[PDB]
Amino acid sequence: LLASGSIGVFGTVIVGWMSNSKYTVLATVRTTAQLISYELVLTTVVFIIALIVSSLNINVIIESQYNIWYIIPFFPLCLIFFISALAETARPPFDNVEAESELVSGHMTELSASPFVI
Amino acid sequence: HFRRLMQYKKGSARPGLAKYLNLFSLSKSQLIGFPVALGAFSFLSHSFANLQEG
Amino acid sequence: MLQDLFNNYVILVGILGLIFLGVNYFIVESPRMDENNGNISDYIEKSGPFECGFSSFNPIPIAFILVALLFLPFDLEVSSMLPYIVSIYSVGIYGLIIFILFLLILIVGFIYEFNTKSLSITTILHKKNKALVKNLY
Amino acid sequence: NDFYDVNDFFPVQVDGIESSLGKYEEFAKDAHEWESWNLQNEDHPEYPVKRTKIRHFTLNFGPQHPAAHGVLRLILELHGEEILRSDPHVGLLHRGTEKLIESKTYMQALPYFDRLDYVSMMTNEQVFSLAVEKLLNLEVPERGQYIRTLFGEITRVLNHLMSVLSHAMDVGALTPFLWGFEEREKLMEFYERVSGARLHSAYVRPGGVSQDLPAGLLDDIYMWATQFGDRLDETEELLTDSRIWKQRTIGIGEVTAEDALNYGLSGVMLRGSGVPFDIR
Amino acid sequence: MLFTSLLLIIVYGSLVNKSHLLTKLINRLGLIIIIYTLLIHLNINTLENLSIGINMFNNLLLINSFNNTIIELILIICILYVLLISFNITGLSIIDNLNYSKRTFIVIVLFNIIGLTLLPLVNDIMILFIIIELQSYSLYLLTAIFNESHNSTKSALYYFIVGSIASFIILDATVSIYDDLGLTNIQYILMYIDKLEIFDLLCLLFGLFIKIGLAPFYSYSITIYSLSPTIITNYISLMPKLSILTLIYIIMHYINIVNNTDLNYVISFLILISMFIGSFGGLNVIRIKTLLAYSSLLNVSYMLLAILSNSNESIIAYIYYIIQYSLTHINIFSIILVISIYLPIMNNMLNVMITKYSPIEYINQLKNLFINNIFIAIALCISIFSLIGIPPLTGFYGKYLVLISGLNNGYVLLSIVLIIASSISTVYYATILKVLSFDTLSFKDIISNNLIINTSPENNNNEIKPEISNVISYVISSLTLIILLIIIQYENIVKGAYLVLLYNWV
Amino acid sequence: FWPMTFGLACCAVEMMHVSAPRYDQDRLGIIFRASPRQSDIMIVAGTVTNKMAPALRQVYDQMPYPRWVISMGSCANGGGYYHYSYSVVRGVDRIVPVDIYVPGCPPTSEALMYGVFQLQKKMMDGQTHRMWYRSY
Amino acid sequence: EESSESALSKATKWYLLSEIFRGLYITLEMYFRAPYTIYYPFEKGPVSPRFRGEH
Amino acid sequence: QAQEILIKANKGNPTGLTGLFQHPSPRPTLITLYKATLKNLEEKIPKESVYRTAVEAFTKERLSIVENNEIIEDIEKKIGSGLVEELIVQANEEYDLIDKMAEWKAWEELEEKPLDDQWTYFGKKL
Amino acid sequence: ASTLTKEDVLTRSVSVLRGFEVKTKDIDLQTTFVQDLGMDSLDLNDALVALEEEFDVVFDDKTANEIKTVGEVVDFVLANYLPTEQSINHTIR
Amino acid sequence: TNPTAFAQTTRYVKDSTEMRTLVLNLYRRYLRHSRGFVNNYNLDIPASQVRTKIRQEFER
Ligand SMILES: CCCCCCCCCCCCCCCCCC(=O)OC[C@H](COP(=O)(O)OCCN)OC(=O)CCCCCCCCCCCCCCCCC
Ligand SMILES: CCCCCCCCCCCCCCCCCC(=O)OC[C@H](COP(=O)(O)OCCN)OC(=O)CCCCCCCCCCCCCCCCC
Ligand SMILES: CCCCCCCCCCCC(=O)OC[C@H](COP(=O)(O)OCC[N+](C)(C)C)OC(=O)CCCCCCCCCCC
Ligand code: SF4
Repeated sequence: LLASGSIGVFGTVIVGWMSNSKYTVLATVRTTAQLISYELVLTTVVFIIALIVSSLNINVIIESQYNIWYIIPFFPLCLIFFISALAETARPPFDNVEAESELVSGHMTELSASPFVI
Repeated sequence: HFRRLMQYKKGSARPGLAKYLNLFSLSKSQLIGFPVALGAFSFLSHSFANLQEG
Repeated sequence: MLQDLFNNYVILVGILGLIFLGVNYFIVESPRMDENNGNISDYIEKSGPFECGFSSFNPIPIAFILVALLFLPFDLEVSSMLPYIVSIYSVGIYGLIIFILFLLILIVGFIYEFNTKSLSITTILHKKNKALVKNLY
Repeated sequence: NDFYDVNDFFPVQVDGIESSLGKYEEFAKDAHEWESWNLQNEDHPEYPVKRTKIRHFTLNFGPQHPAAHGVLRLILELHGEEILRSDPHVGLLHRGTEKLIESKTYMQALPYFDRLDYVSMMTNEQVFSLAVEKLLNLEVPERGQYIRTLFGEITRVLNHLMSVLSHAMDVGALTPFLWGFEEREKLMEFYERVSGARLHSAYVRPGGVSQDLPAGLLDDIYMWATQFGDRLDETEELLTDSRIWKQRTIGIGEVTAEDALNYGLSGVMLRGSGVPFDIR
Repeated sequence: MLFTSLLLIIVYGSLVNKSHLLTKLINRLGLIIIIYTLLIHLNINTLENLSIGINMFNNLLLINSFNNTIIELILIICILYVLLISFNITGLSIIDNLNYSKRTFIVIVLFNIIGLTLLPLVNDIMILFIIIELQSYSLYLLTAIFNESHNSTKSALYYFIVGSIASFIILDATVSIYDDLGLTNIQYILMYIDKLEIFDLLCLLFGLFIKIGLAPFYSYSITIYSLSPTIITNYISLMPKLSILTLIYIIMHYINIVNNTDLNYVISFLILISMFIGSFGGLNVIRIKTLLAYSSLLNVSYMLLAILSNSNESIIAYIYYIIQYSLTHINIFSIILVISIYLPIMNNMLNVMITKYSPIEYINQLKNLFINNIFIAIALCISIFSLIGIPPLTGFYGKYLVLISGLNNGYVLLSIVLIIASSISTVYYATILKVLSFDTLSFKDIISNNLIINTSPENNNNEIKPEISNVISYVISSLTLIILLIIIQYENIVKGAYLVLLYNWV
Repeated sequence: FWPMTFGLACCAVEMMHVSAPRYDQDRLGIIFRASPRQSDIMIVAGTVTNKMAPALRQVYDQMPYPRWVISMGSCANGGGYYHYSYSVVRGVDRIVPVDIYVPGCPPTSEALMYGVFQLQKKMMDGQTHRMWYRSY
Repeated sequence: EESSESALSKATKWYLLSEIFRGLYITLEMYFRAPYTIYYPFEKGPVSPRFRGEH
Repeated sequence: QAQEILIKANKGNPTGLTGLFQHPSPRPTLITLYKATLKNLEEKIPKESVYRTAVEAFTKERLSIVENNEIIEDIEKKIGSGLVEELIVQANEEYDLIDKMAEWKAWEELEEKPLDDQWTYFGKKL
Repeated sequence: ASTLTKEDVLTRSVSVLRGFEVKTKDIDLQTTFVQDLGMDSLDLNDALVALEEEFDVVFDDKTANEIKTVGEVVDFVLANYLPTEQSINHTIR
Repeated sequence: TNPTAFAQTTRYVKDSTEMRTLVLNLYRRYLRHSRGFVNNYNLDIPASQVRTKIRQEFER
């Protein structure tokens, strides 16, 4: 699950690359330096949960919360996970990738029609 | 020789690639001069060995 | 065990990718249908960069470049704690004490970057002020 | 020059370079190939480095930007992400109002002033009405000047909603923009009831106002006043004490009171710097 | 002692302000850390108890009386090295402020010392590939310590690229050995010394040959040394060879169990070529650092002849050689760092550009040293004469002992070539000595106040103000007499070499 | 129906009030897109000065087909108040083709919606794929 | 040293996002209120007898 | 004589107005600069120049009021021209004008006389 | 390095000068510009700028009114010729 | 405030000769940027054509 997240991170930095340089390449060193850094915090949170169950299997993690939900002991982690979840996806408030008031449409200003849909 | 020819066309405006490829640039005669010499060395060496028993 | 069902899923997503590529090449109306004025390659005006309308002609700071480089160490630290996750029990106390040492060494790396303020973007090129002083003669 | 550009350690006199197999000049005509025979170190500050003047990244904060309140070609010269020099290009909306007024009467020139500021209408035409009144040497009666004071305030509320909320929206807070714009729709009703057009109310004419207030307007103005008092509170809930709103704005664009006077700033960007001056 | 205090210096380094006085005093704390390490090491390690060899840390590291001595040698050379940055070398601020600007200079040195000492002790391939990186990275970081300089940074980039290739060659050989045997520990592999592919240990050495700069890989070492600052080249051209020549000897000790004849010929081919390139290379050069870089290649060539022979006389020859060449290399680079104060000043021709990183760069900048400071010149001449091999200096016994081990094992060709390359090399060591003194009398009557040393103000004009710092002058004096007066203690010192054992026993 | 935020003058205030909660253009599927590539409509609102007209053509030509242009207000239609100005284009129809003209000064927020609706009624009358079968 | 709220009090507000969570709640209040939207063209906004439209 | 008078500080406590830090030792420094003003008049500006008479009419008046009052608040209140920090600015920039006004010789006759029609607006004389 | 010599500038200078209206086709170091070639202000500027385009050396405002002969320009290029800095790819690889 | 690229103070020159030299340098400045004007504005006319038109402008 974490490895597939990294590929999408590398998938995004391709968007602002070599397709001229007006607004996509402005938000590609900015983009890359953001979803790189929070991928550390997101990864650590996942491992701390997996440390509690000593397993890397999602079913085991789910089935091991029968008597307790990790929102109770690990409330700070849920906030930290969600903050990192927002920043990785580039959703606001951490939305300087497609900074609408600053970079028009951000990295998708070149994208139109099917490239935009995907 | 052919492999270095392929490198000249990968980039030639760069002085460095052309500079060092000239060091290893064997001439046309050296391509026959060396295999003849190295070949003749090994034939003459063994041939004189047999008569001299060592 | 048994990932044939997952394998078919991977195939399906790959096949589904081409469908995203190809559906546009078939659904869209041809250039002659809308205005016929020109193909995408010929229509240079449309097939050009956008710069808010007016034509125009990343040297990023040290900190941004420094944050990216420091990601490589700290990411190898976190990704090397994987063996301890699946074996936290069997290694017992001995693994736990080793694990804490493996972090305290890396904390000194964390401490060092904290003091030098290497992460801050920093503002030295500007924001300078001085106090006016009379120079009576 | 225009297209390209070109010490602490002692200038050390070294002459008579020699090797073990001759002198420097004996092999001078051959040493260019030998990269280890060069006599020009590359760390020397006087070493000839000729580099073209490649211009810095000049993004156009141009007309087609939502942040722009019009058509502004803000030529920003930036290195990295800091701001080096900014040269706004105004004029992309020069309609030539000052040229047209000279050919129209004093009554026909009033509607030009509502089109200066799209949001502060009755304040704009108030300054031309006062200008003509000052020259005409005639003074508006009492009820006339009270209508201009009331709609002077309503206009200020209309303008500040456009100013503050778009400033909040341009930062990224989309919600306060929409809460306030309903109030502008509610306030623009008052403009339309007295004058007829929602936005450009050619109402404040030189010599008082256009037409008397419609009956019951005060009741509807006052009723909005009670409800409106909460609208600021929720606006202050999502902006005033929020830490993200403070970070984006605190310490950003510092203007000294002494330097604000030098550039002739007036309004909020003169009491923001500490000067307690107000034209009213 | 290193690990405990290195972390203390790292935290303390950034806590205090960046001032050249605080940095210099922090550098001295680096000297104190190294000194304590030597006392702690000498206290617990003895030649008598380490003769067998004592496994450590789950048999990952194995220490015996041979690797133990080089560890003591590495620490002692570092103590003399840190005296170059912990104390003034010249005195003038312009040339000495380069050593005090970088705070993490001493920290990087202590990182390398931990790597330097543990490398001879590796006993498993898993820890070999790690420890070589801890030392290798510390070299690349060191070469790039002065990031304002353009040459120093380009040196490290060139150094990083070749060193990474050498690391990959070393890594690939260990993986190949693992694939054949399935084992990791070297002592386990020794059981299968007769059934693994012996050339995979040669591919391992080809990686280590690159790092010490042996022909045909000599090209980069000469370029790198000629470009890095003199304060940097003094450390990167000597230390990596101390901690790798020892590792090469231990591997060669294992390889000679089978005594592969084909493997000796390939290594002898490299030894033969290195003496050719290391001798004819320096004949036509103008830079002093390029000359000493070719001298380093030739003296590495001589030592590898002893390592290849690998008998009981090799240990005596290699132990003595590595100690004497290290002190001499320290002595010469200590002198070159001090005699930069006699440079002339202009008041042009050839537009020769001299930078504050390498004030002495060309050989002809040593002119009239016999006139300016005769005692220093004699120390330089003695050091140069040792490398030539003039008896009874320390250099002569180095070649005498190498020839004994080389000829004892049948290396008749390489011995005759080693002598010819010793004669050819004498040409470009005499050039240094010609520059110093050969024009003394034609320049005895000279009017010259245009020296760099003459810039300093006259403090009292009555009290005697020495031209040079106390500590750096004393190190040169101590090392000069060791080279010249070794004849007294040579018989006893060689007896100390007899006791060094690498699984000889009986 | 994704127009482009090309507000230039006082007409731009009304184009914002359509997005306001009272009218809520979003309910009809209208989401303004800043970039021309992502916008299939271009509501030219406000005076088009001569200094802007070359720039306006560059923005229009970058819209991928199909593309529509709406001229809102008097200034965009035929010159408006500033018709006799030395630096005002007298009607944007001299620069870009227009599909519907919204009259007003400024047109009320409902007048623009009415203009949007009429253009929508035209789009629903498009017969491109039948034109290939029958007229081509 | 002259701050009323102790170090722990300021840290709890800082770390637990006290004002953001209050900001979220007030937004959620508006989710349970009647929107102002009217349905054009099925309904129209108000007009006044002074309205200026088609000549 | 090489002297240095602190006009405005660059650090310390704010004074309400932005970019106007609190002056460390204003009261004697105001007294010094006020005194140095009267010295400048005696060297450059002629007697009949009413600008010279106008400077002393308030420089002596204020400077005398400063000395008697030992509270910083009372200096502002009776002079009535803002803060103490601002009072430094008013004295300093007035001192420079005495240097510049003498250079201009603005006590002389009208240098450039206007033409006949220049100052008449729309035919009727102003 | 600066690979231009005096002859190289002189040889290629004539070809540019052969490309503009010159009273005589014999031009060498001793030849003038305003006198021998009959060039006025605007005429002479084009040739001077043209040599800037080939020799890649910029002439400043100080020398503008102080140019009288064609040998001076040929000697000037040598004193003011440098190779443009090559990127990290060209230099070392 | 920081003035933009290629700016000069507006000065009322009171010499006949100085104005002559100011113009001459200016004419060279246009010719120096002849290549740029073609590449910046993507003009259909080559570099020699622009210089020809610039000369026609300055000669005029
Ligand atoms: C095309 C085949 C490539 C074969 C490459 C072999 C790689 C290993 C070579 C061993 C030496 C490493 C030298 C570094 C690589 C060699 C570079 C090279 O080969 O380029 C040729 C070089 C330049 O030749 P140049 O004449 O300047 O340019 C001609 C352009 N048309 O000319 C040279 O200077 C190269 C010769 C360097 C000197 C090597 C001498 C080694 C010792 C040989 C003699 C042995 C000494 C003992 C003899 C008695 C004991 C037996
Ligand atoms: C009585 C006791 C005396 C003791 C010494 C006796 C032996 C001395 C040997 C000297 C004989 C040769 C020296 C003189 C011959 C001239 C060589 C020469 O100049 O180069 C000629 C040739 C190119 O011609 P060109 O450059 O034009 O030179 C014309 C000069 N008239 O260029 C060439 O041909 C060069 C040939 C290629 C180089 C081959 C090198 C192989 C190794 C040669 C020995 C070096 C030592 C090797 C072992 C030590 C190092 C490992
Ligand atoms: C042991 C306790 C564990 C707690 C774990 C949780 C910690 C979370 C972060 C706390 C620190 C912090 O948010 O800090 C605020 C930081 C940095 O602020 P600063 O640079 O220091 O400026 C403040 C200076 N002061 C100290 C003078 C005030 O910036 C921010 O505004 C970040 C805003 C994040 C918004 C995320 C919204 C997501 C909502 C999720 C649910 C809908
Ligand atoms: S038509 Fe009227 S409201 Fe619209 S931009 Fe023109 S003047 Fe302003």
